[PDB]
Amino acid sequence: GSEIFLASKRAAITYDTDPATGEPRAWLAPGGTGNVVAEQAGVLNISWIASADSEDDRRASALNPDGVTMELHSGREILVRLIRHDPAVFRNVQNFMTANLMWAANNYGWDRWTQPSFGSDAREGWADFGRFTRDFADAILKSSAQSADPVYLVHDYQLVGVPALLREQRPDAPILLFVHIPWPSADYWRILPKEIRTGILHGMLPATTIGFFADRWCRNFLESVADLLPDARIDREAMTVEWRGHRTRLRTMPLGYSPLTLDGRNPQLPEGIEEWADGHRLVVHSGRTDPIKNAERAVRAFVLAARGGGLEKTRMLVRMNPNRLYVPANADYVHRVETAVAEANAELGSDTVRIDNDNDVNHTIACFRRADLLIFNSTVDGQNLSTFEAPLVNERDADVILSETCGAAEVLGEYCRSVNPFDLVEQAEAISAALAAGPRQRAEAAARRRDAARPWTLEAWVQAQLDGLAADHAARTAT
Amino acid sequence: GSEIFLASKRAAITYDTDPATGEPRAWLAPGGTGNVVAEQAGVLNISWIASADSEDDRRASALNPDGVTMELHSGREILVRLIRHDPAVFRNVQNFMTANLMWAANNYGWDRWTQPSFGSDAREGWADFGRFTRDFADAILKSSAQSADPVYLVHDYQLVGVPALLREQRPDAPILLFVHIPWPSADYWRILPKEIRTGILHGMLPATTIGFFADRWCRNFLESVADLLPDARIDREAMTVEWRGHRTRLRTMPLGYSPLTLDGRNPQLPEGIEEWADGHRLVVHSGRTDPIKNAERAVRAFVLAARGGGLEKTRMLVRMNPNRLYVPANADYVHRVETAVAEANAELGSDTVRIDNDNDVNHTIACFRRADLLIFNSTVDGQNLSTFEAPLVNERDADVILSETCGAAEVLGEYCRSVNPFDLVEQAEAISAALAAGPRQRAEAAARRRDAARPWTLEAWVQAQLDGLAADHAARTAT
Repeated sequence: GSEIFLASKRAAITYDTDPATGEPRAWLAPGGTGNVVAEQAGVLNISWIASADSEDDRRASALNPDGVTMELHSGREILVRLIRHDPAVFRNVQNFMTANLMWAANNYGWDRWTQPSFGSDAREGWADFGRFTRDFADAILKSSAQSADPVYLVHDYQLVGVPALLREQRPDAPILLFVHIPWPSADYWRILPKEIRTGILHGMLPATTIGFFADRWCRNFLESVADLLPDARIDREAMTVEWRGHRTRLRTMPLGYSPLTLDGRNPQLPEGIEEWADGHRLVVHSGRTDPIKNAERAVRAFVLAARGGGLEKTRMLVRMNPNRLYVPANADYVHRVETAVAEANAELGSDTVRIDNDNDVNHTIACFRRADLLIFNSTVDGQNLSTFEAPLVNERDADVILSETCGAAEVLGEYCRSVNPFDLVEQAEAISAALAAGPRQRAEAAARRRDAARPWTLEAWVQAQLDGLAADHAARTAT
Repeated sequence: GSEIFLASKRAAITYDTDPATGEPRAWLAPGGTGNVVAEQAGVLNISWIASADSEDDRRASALNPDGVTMELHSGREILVRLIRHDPAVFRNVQNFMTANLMWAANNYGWDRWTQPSFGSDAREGWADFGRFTRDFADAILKSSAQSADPVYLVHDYQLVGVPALLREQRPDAPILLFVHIPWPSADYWRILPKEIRTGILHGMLPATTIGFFADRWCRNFLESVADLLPDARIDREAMTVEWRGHRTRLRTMPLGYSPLTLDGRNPQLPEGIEEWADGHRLVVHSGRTDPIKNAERAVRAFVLAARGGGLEKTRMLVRMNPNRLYVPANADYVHRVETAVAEANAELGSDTVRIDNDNDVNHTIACFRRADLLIFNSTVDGQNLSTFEAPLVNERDADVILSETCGAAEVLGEYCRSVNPFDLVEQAEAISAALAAGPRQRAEAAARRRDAARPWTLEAWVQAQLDGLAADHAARTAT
């Protein structure tokens, strides 16, 4: 029975009061990473360490400084420990991780010719990231102090520094790090200031295992190590690094969907959509308000298809989920999509293209169900879960257009229409071909697409992390 | 005695009239690539094929459709054949090679989030590039039709398509291709439309030898081949590709300077510069009007150094050589540098920083001589010859700040202050450290820097191309 210590940027807890008693209740959201790890066979117990990020989290951390045991179905439980960071330090780290800085680095946002220009803001942000990393590492070790053989699972890019700090005090422990975003080519990674570009690698490499959603991101990480650490040796075949007596294994562990979040339900469309869409084939683009989601280019590609004819009774819905609209890149992305939709309507006719904004999961699934064509054309994406979710719930045999730069394309690309997300002509040709295809062709393609998507569950991805780490840990011990 | 057939985008010929006779004269510029190849030992004869690009070139091509023998010193000669392309096709290809398209691809100009979006303009440009490539290939083969064992040397990015067309008709011939610009990481190269990104590789690979100024660019090329051509096998050690029965060798052949273009002379400063600079240490930044030259960030780094103190009697000259100012990226670069210089002067005091514009080589060398600190901080550069030229002519022991992303850094970086060109703080710290250094430290560093720079001549680089090709050709024949 492994004693598991999970760390992530957030443990999503719902705070409320009981409908009968009025008593405050605090309960873990179902489908959390910690929830799933707790159900696996070889797990004796589990703790979840994460940041306090709301006035309710701060209060729960201050009242239970060593963490709260929370119940789960089937009599299981998880000890949840939340960290109160220094508010200015935390706020500064949150800024550092947005498109203002590190989000642009891993997600390919800089032109090099005009951006970026690192100033003193970059140095202070890196200093705040070191303080934040120590906070986590202190908390994690403190939580596992009584444990003879703790197993460390570290999640999210914000925690890339933690493994070195863990390994410092726990030399023989299994430590997995999972990174949910892309890793950029070596020439791109090195845009970053020298202390950051080497400093993040030094934080990551002491892990037993480092996981990414795709092989490309593993390859790019390895190239960055070779380029920046003259001391290190990589092996592109075995997906390993040897550096300063640390051996590290790189693994690809794809993730598709949570069977819970779709489950069994039939939900309604957002207000006005069903009526607006009636009598028309519907192309749907869906994603958060982040420039990588690429809706601007999807609408321009739609207009180019339409100029070729055949789209007279076809409409397009751009579903956008508002997120971090305070980041100038994000507000600029909404502004640019708005401009394209306006220009599209003025050319092809009023109400051909509509934006619909919310963060309601139910509305998103209903839009995946209504769709006659689905477009997931991100400029880059660590994986993109929507590309597994939508075809799994759509019963219209909708084809899918998938960008070759999403981590999902490594698994689904052969079953979708794969495109270069920067090429409007190729994307327009793909939309027209998909709308011209027969009902039988689409039906047979959708069945194959679903069979390819179905195995990649949340529970399977967790099992892969534990299995992979156990094997890597045995290898690291024997070498 | 090899029969050499050189192809390049331009053979620089001077058209004028004789001061006594009034007779028209046309003569090859000294230091041309063709001039140097003609002086090498194992060369029986040479032809130079290139585009007509002036009303004078068109006239000379139409009058001598099979080319003109031009004399060179020591009784040698070169047959110069100029191609008249279709004017609209040529103009369209010239556009395609600028920052409007392919210059941005090899020189890292796109942010991915907002640019680029390839439309039908991109397809028509690729079609015009195919027509232009056939023109060259037709001309080259026609010129060498009577030659039993022709040796092909192909220069410049505009000619990357030619080798496949040559190899088609000349299976056993030695063919070298040299590319004078960077090759981008595989993820970046693939931004390009599928027909272009694979189509350029198919054009290049049939060469016997492919040369770049730096190892990094060879590595990046190889990664692009692996990523895009499933059929091909690369060997990162031997720097080879095997594809469809073609074996190709990749080589790094650095270039520093032409001893001719500096030679022996003492030239004057541009008007007003000597007087303005007197009584001040002078930091000089110099380069063409191209966003990769990075002057904006050099001026901002200068201001950041100055805020640290010690720069009270230090001034900065930004020498800019006007080039392709009609390309919006280039005019935008001048505009951005102007804005920085204006802001710098308003902060530190009137006339602290000055822009000086011209294309006079004599002025450039004099500015290299006057300099107390030299900055060559390009965002990327295929090599950057100025970083060899300036320290070789400077007699002030000026230190050099060199960007780690110039191809020159592979040869000179250990002898210069190497920086990340996106980091203003590191660059400011480098400028202050360089101005604070003692006269003895600077003197000893400049002597080592010159000794490292001196061997890399134009004639040596030519010899390396011929030697490398002869060895690769023997290897390709035996395999």
